[PDB]
Amino acid sequence: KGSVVIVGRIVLSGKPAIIPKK
Amino acid sequence: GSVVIVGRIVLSGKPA
Amino acid sequence: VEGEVQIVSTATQTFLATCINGVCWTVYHGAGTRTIASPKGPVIQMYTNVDQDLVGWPAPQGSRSLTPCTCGSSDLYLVTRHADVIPVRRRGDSRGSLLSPRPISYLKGSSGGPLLCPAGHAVGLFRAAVCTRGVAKAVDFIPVENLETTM
Amino acid sequence: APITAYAQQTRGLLGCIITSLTGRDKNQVEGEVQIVSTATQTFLATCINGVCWTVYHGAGTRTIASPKGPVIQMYTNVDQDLVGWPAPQGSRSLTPCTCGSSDLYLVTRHADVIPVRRRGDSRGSLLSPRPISYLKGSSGGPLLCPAGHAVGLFRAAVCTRGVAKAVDFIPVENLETTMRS
Ligand SMILES: *[C@@](=O)([C]([C][C][C])[N]C(=O)[C]([C][C]([C])[C])[N]C(=O)[C]([N]C(=O)O[C][C]([C])[C])[C]1[C][C][C][C][C]1)C(=O)[N][C]C(=O)[N][C](C([N])=O)C1=[C][C]=[C][C]=[C]1
Ligand SMILES: [Zn+2]
Ligand SMILES: [Zn+2]
Repeated sequence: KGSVVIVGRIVLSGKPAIIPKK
Repeated sequence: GSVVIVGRIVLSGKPA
Repeated sequence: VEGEVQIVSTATQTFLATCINGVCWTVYHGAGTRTIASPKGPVIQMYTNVDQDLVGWPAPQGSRSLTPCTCGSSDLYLVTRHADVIPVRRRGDSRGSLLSPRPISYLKGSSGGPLLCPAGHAVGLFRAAVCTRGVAKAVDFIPVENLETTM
Repeated sequence: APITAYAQQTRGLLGCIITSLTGRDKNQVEGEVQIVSTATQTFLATCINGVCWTVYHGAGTRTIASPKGPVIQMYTNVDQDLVGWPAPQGSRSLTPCTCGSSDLYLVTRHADVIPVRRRGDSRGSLLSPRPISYLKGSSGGPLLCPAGHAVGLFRAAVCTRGVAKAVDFIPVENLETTMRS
């Protein structure tokens, strides 16, 4: 069969952050 | 006078 | 990226606003009856509640709403205007004790911010710091219920 | 600090299909949980102690596409309904729950953390019921204790009239038993 593919991720280690302006 | 948004905070820290 | 907490300011001060249930809530003692700015002109508050020290405008752009708490936890976390997280033990309906008291300056400018539960869901809105001799040891807050009610 | 999560899609349908066949994935990895797919379904995989675990009912006995080509499962336990591959270089691992917490938090593929009240070593009730559709695609996802440690992996939903009120999970202990066997 075909391989299992990572199509995205979920990050739990992120901390509240001020969104940088761009 | 209005309240103005001067910045934002993303709680999960999503950089995206 | 969309933020749940808006760092806002009037001519007088600077504080925070938190989007919960599609409404951008903040403290009446910061906003008053002020209208919120938008690229299409000022937008009037959808809710004004002087008694609860609560006001609300429709959620702005570049924002995302927070989910109200449903696990009834007492281990709260306050997020400051500098993105600092402060553990707070819920001492009551609308009161909580910092697990580590901080100088009042540390909490200054965070009214309107959220008090998150262990799941990052909204428990309440930081109303005012309760301090002794310039050191904040506790905080006052607007339980999400009030918001859910005001809506 | 509170448990907060965010999701990022790393590849589309067509890129996924080519990668599935070639078995060679050159994309950079980040995160504790990986959104995973096969030609038939999409679910989650959680890295715990250097191993990328997921549900056997999802991964079957498939290899995982990595930069070096396909990677054979390290652990496979049809009974435990678990499969594990070496955690991808780049991922961050969760650690098993030490304190036996009663209040758990399920992280969905949408990066929402929903609280569940533990009602057994393998079950917990959603404090706030959600449609069964909301939970689709989250099998293999972690159930975290307040400290953010892995208590289990989402396996099945106790659905009724299309609404899920409880969830069945593979407690983090079955992992050790699976590695031991
Ligand atoms: C998971 O594997 C899912 C989570 C959906 C709830 N789990 C299951 O499908 C399991 C598999 C069996 C082998 C345990 N079944 C169930 O959870 C079923 N309940 C059940 O067996 O209950 C028993 C209890 C008493 C222990 C439910 C019953 C109601 C209907 C749904 C099954 C998972 O997420 N799989 C990936 C997936 O569903 N992908 C979908 C897809 N087509 O790729 C999908 C992804 C994203 C959005 C929609 C659909
Ligand atoms: Zn909660
Ligand atoms: Zn724990």
